[PDB]
Amino acid sequence: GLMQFTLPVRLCKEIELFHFDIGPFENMWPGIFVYMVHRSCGTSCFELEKLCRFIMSVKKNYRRVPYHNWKHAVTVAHCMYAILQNNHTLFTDLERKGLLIACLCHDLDHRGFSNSYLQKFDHPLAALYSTSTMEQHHFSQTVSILQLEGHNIFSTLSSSEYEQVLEIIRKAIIATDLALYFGNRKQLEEMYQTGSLNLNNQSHRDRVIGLMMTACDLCSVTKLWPVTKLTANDIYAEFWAEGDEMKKLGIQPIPMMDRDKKDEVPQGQLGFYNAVAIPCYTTLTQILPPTEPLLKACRDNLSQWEKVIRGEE
Ligand SMILES: Cc1nc(C)c2nc(CCc3nc(N4CCCC4)nn3C)nn2c1C
Ligand SMILES: [Mg+2]
Ligand SMILES: [Zn+2]
Repeated sequence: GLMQFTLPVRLCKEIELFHFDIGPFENMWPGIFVYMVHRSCGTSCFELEKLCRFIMSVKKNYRRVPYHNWKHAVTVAHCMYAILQNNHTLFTDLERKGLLIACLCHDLDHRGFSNSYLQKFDHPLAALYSTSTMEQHHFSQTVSILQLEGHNIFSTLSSSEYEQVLEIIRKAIIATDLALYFGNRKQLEEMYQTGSLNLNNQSHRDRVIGLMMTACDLCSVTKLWPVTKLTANDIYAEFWAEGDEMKKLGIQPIPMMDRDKKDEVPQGQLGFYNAVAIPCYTTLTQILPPTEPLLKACRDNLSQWEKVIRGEE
């Protein structure tokens, strides 16, 4: 009741910034997440006992893969926390509750392989879910954990509030399928520019929350250069293992996944920053101006990748 989570001073101040790194001490990540729910939502949003039991079951259903792991989950939630705290008055009580949970849960039981590899391997999940294969699985794992005894953090919601929060989480998690991002951003670009964009239109909120989910998901490109660069090593460690597996099925992987194109990594980052990251944070900054520090940070890491190509590192 009268129990606030607090953080040491450097974390208490830096967690409020977009570029915060949750650090290498795993055992502090649950408390960092609770701290963020408390300040973003309130000490009354969730019963502490249920929340803690929920957090630990979520942690236990993330696997020890190089990138799509528990650290990524808390990282993506911290970015959402930053967006929600800098746009306080734009979001409902249900959205605040639902979106940090969605971020923690958005990659549950990831195996380090893309939807494409699941479809080429012919994995059972690819028969159950023809599109956004892993993302329907992640939402499925979230509902499972919510239904374990002592884990219903939403137990105090009405029947219809419950259904609205699970529907926010489902759409938030689906939107993390980057195949969906391009069209979603295009539509938001056009609606913003013709001034049709309308935050009372629920289908418009849906798209804006979807672009926030892509922004939070890609936030490794918005960190200090040493964090960005070392995270890229984890990202490629998965993609190259996927490349190896593709070759094992008798298939040339795409260049992104072929460890024989290690030398081309700087140029692949440029493409990625130009085709995905920069457009993502641009459109987000237009729609929510106080998210601009993500665009500024993204542009700085693009310069760092340009510097790498030029031999300046
Ligand atoms: C946060 C984040 N999230 C995602 C999903 C992601 N994907 C990537 C790979 C980009 C990439 N590399 C290459 N190649 C490398 C050498 C040969 C081709 N092509 N492309 C497109 N970085 N990345 C980051 C940093
Ligand atoms: Mg994912
Ligand atoms: Zn993710």
